[PDB]
Amino acid sequence: PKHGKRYRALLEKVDPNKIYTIDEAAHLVKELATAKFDETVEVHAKLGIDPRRSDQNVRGTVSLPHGLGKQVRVLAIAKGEKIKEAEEAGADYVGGEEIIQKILDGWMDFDAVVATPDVMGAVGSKLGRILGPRGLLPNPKAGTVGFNIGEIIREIKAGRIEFRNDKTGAIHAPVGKASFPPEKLADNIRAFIRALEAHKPEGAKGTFLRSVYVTTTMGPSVRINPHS
Amino acid sequence: MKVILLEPLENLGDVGQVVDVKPGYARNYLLPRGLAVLATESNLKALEARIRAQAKRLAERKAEAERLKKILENLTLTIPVRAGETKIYGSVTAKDIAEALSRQHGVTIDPKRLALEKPIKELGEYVLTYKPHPEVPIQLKVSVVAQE
Amino acid sequence: MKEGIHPKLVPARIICGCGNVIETYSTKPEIYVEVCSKCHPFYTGQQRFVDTEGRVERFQRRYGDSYRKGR
RNA sequence: GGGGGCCUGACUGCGAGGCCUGCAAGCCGAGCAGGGGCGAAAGCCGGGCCUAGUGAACCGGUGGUCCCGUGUGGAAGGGCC
RNA sequence: CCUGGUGUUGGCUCUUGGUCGCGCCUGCGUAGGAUAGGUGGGAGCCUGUGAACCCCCGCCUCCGGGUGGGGGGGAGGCGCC
RNA sequence: CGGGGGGAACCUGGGGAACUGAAACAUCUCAGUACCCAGAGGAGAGGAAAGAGAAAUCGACUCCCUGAGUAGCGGCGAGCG
RNA sequence: GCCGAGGUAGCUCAGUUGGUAGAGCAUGCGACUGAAAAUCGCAGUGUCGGCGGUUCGAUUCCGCUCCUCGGCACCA
Repeated sequence: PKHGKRYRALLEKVDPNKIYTIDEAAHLVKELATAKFDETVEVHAKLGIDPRRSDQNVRGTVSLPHGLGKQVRVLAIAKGEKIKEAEEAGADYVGGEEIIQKILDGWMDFDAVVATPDVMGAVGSKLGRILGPRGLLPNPKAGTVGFNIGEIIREIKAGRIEFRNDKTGAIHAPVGKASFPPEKLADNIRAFIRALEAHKPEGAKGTFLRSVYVTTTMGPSVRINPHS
Repeated sequence: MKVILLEPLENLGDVGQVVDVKPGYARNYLLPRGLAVLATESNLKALEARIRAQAKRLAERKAEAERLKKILENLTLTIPVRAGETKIYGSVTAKDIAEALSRQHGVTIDPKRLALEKPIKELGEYVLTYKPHPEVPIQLKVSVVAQE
Repeated sequence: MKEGIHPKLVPARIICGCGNVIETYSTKPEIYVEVCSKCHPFYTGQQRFVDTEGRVERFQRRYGDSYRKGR
């Protein structure tokens, strides 16, 4: 009973028997793993739903009210001052129907698409074709369409994350920084607690937030109790 | 079904138990017999009757044991042997101890429980280990010498 | 009288019905049973001292005969 | 009656008063108020060109209500739409 | 009358199925060094093999190969790129 | 030492019915009625509250009037009450 | 109305990553068939009952919908 991971020391730190609580989690994670740089600790969990009927395929976003400037690239598709507002705020990819055109040709360097209502027809119908069957098309009920382009990418770089559940039923997201202030990490674990509880479709019946854990990139695995 | 055991331990393993033998099962199957009874403040009492009983009996054993333990570990036991400056002609049998101490000095102890691999005939004396009760072993100064 | 109980009396009566529900799930029941019935217990024994029996009925039975098990 | 533009009154609360009528039926309705909709507007629109496309009462369901609850705060249940 | 459950209707043992908990192994359409099961976090990882060179063995099949151990030892390999 | 066998109507408990009504007739009504029975009497019946009741209130049982034919029971039908 | 069930080419059966489809039998052409059937070779040959949908992609995965068959409680 021994495995292949010098992780051995750190795992020794671990000890799966008590799914404990948030702040504890911030601290133990923080101590747990600063490999070659500082851990990109994160949170992962699963929900008692069932995507075979998208009536619960959840996603949205809780703005971890803490600094950033990375993750899931985004294209701000609009016109003039919206391009201003958006790129400004903090947009990886920025433009209008010419950037969309680039997409038609062969460019979707943007995982997510945030288009304002001044190019929504062009985005959704030009790129309806291109971005529809994947999920990279701005949708007026999918955190992807809004005149608030600057506010939007603003968040994208000041402190963004967002949600989305993968196949079988789980969600993946960053709820704090490794070495980051523990209490803080708690603040974010919660940010997620809330936003999630929110997104949580009404097609539930029992244990919804089934397993909620603070775990790290390449590091430890600690189940947690985001109730307290 | 508070089944009280007379001769049971899930076999004739007697008193010392009470288990559940489901309805009739228990009834006429496991206790009609001559192997047990059932609850009753009466039977429970029974358990108390001899639990107490034995608690006092054993307690006692302990006690009388103690009186002898003390008297004997206290006193010395000298015996009139006959012979040369080593082993007497026909040994010191710890039973020799037994009756000699018994009625020439006062208290008796059965031969058996003592500490005598081979009778000892060296003479002189040794204080040895003879356990009058198995948690309480009585040691004592046994001297025999040629009154030749 | 040849089968009340012995460890008291359980020997009789009753009129019994029947229909077909749907009450608090859909509509009214359905009733058409002006019927009549029996309804009873059972018998057994043990020994005073080589020689005995019992007779008796069911429950009141069982713990009862136990009572005489006390004596 | 043939075509085209916009639009839903194929409205609620209501209807004075008349048609046949023993019953309950069924039938016609100016105008009043909120509220729209067609016209610029004199106004017309509470279904269709009309007479047949039909069923009391019960029991029970469902979308409101937020009236009653058997002590009382509830609730099952319950009354009305 | 036949007919599950259940009550008196107790013992010993052979046994096979579902379900939840934990553990293991598992995913080969084509491009893909290559049998990519998902979706995360993510350029770093490791030295009880001093090495991916070779050795057998245990295991799962759709050629290869994936995986888990024992051994042979003299700073390399692999992930990133 | 007692019972038993009686006794017109009366009483308690056991068991327990069609007509007829519902202008049919099956829940229902006639009814817990007629009838078979056991049993106490001179009367049996019931008889100090796990009662009634919502005001911090009554207080065994029985019977007469009243309480309502209301509260209500129900092919919410005949009716019952 | 409930649940188990059948529905694709002329006849009738097939797949749980779905992600690539028919097959046995008739129909067309060609050898063996000196006749024939039978045989073999080939071809032709299709929405997997309807629609969207989870779905890069699933017709077998998600929900509702036709006509159907088997067994249950509906109108009192």
